[PDB]
Amino acid sequence: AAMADPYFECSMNTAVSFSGIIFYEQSHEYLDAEPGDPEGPNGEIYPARRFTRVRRDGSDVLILIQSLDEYPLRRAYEKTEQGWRLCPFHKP
Repeated sequence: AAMADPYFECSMNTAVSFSGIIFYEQSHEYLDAEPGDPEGPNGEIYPARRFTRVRRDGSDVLILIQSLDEYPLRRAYEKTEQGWRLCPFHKP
């Protein structure tokens, strides 16, 4: 037996679950992009939501979830040092 549990992984092994994102979408709509948000590969501007997450070590991180037509139809970034950094998608 396996259990589906896809996730996006930010630094410090900070996982944002794909399943939790789907639940969130049922009750919150994506909002207009804010200036400086990552664009698409041909300059597309994507709707998104952003939120704060407390990490295992007690620090906080700002996470951006964009809605787009690329599989798996969401992508995630964390605000860094120094600009946005991708939180790659993983399917265990």
